[PDB]
Amino acid sequence: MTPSISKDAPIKGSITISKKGATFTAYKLLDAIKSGDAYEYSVNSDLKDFFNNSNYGSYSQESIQKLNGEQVKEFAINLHKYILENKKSGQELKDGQKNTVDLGYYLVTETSSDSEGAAVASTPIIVSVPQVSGDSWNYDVTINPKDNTPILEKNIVKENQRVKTSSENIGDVVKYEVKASIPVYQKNAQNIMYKFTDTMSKGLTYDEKTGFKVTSGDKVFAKDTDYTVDVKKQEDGSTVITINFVYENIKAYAETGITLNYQATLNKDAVIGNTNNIQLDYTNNPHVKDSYKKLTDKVTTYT
Repeated sequence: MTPSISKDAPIKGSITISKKGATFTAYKLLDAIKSGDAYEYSVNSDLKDFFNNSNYGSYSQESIQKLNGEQVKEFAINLHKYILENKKSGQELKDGQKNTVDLGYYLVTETSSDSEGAAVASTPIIVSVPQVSGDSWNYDVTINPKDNTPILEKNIVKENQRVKTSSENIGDVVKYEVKASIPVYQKNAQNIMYKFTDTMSKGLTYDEKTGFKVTSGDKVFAKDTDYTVDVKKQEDGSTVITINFVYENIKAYAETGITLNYQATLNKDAVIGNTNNIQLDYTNNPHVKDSYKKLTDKVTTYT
């Protein structure tokens, strides 16, 4: 079942996607051709050899519009892979404006290295121009990024409360809690970075013996299998703690995120604040080199 094509029907359409700072690229997989009262589809010759190609899932032209939602993701993954591996080029889209394109079936991917805010890259979007809306054909299509947005918080734990400023005496123990999202990426992403860098000011002594307790829900992760801890007391008296994760091992736990529990003790150099800074560096776009974002937070303990 499919709406009729009109006499006033454009030979072109448009794609609009909004995501500040980002750039998406549209790859035309199939040309749409008006044939009688419907659109028929022919393989775009730049990409024709992705089809019936055992190296990429052996999809036939006919396979496409027969696919369900979960098979589409697999299909889109294989096609994105074909595009990257055969150095295919596409049409880069201007953000938040109509981009004139030919009628056809498109894969749209986030190709920019950077974007605004904290979101990681979108997963691929398959889109048809035009598309069926109700009992009509829409030629100016709008699509949404399929991404996610991590949050990060560092708090001081005291009196069974989460606070951002504490008041202690020298030698007292300051208890810290970091809560952070685990971002998710397309199924086939590799070499994901998920790395915390914590900086304590000189008036703070990282309690190495208590160390880090890394959890997600009921799960407790294991030092030197799931994450490493590297401690560098700096010349200026501050401490830089690097907690670096094997993303693959925490991926299953994205629903509940990561929680860091650790401690320090106010030492002689206490300031009459004593700051704990946390930074999370994470992969933005997993299919471009050196594409990372950073979240930060901080708390302060006074004397």
